[PDB]
Amino acid sequence: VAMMLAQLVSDGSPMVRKELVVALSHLVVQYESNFCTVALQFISVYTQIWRVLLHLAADPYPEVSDVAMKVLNSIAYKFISATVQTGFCDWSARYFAQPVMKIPEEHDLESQIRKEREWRFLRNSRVRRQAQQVIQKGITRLDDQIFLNRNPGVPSVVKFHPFTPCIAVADKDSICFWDWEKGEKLDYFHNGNPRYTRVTAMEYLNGQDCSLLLTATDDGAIRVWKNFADLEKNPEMVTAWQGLSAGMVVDWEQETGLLMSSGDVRIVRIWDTDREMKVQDIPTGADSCVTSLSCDSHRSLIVAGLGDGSIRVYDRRMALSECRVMTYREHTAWVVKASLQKRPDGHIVSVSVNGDVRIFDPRMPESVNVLQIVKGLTALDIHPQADLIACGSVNQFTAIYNSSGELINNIKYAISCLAFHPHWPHLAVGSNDYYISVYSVE
Amino acid sequence: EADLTDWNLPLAFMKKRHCEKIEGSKSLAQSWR
Repeated sequence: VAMMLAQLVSDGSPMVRKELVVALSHLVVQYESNFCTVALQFISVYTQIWRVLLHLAADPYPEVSDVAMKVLNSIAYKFISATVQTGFCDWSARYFAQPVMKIPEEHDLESQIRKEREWRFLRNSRVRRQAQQVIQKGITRLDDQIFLNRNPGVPSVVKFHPFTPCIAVADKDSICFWDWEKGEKLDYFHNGNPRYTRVTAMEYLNGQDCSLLLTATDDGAIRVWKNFADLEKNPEMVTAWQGLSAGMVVDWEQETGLLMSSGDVRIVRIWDTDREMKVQDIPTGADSCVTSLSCDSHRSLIVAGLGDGSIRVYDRRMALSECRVMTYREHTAWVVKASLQKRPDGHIVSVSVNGDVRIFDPRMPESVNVLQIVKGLTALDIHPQADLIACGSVNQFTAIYNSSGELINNIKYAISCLAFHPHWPHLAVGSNDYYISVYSVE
Repeated sequence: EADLTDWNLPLAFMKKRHCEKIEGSKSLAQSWR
């Protein structure tokens, strides 16, 4: 029976992990001698059980890690030196106390919940709608700098709040929230990851209502946070787990509601938040590691860039052998950036150290168009639903053009991060000098 | 309609398992015996 423990370590469910630690304790309480001997030697079922115990001790989720720390003392120092228990069953039994024969107020079509949800959706729809009018009245120009300020630490990554005039700037281990309309800070937080780790990416989740925050850690881990927006409330964690070995690269599909992850390996993995269990695992197929990855909403095309300069497009529906469907080999060096547009007609935009910004179509094996700004780029950005592309330069030069190459804006600042605003044309630029600024319409 | 698209989007992690503290049910001062 004991062989089953190691299999469930891959599940993201923190509660299942805590109960798995409890089961480890209940199994080891009867055969403590072997584990004590092995531990004293280290200072094959039992060896792998101890290994998964080590992994659970390294769990980013505080509760499972704490239970593992308490459990370990019962082996190394050996009388039952440690006691453990959890209240999953009682919390579940709490179900039958609540009313059963009444419709919840949340489903009434005149409660404040429905009104608030509808009003927030109206706000989001208005924000989305005004973008078309702003852009289609003649290309607006970003000559007006609205915000410019400094902060402690290099700004590693910057993200826009989808429906609020504020940005989140994150570094190896900490995050700061700054409203560029006010030009004033909103809040400060620490990710909690230690010195040996760094934040490889940042992302927003559930932007339509009650948005959450996500962080990817180069240790192969993912963390989620809430309550980071209110000034009067402290942020709280939502979920956390390590499931994988550019470091770590993560993409999210709210429309498809799926998380996808990869890194310096030949593997891509897919997770569903609701079931908390991995849904699919696709090998890269090629012999080179992945550098970047972006995919489509509700369609099977998965586009990835590899370290050998090749760009691969997979159809995730079919088997692994038939998974690969489309290959581009034009750049000679590794792929600096690659992205797939979710526009009605599929398009792909890639750039490498060669300096050739190439645009391809899924139905052709060759670049549709080629352009150049400078050999080697620090930041590249493409507007979601507009003919706008922004490129910075290491020479402190930055510009915004059309996809045809026509220049729209030229700026001189050392740019570390640069990004667009999805709906209302704005450009955020943070330099290697801790300085973050934003440019707005007119 | 954009409102319809927002209604269609899922709400990840927004279930009772993640949202509320996991603890036992409090006892009560029963004296009916």
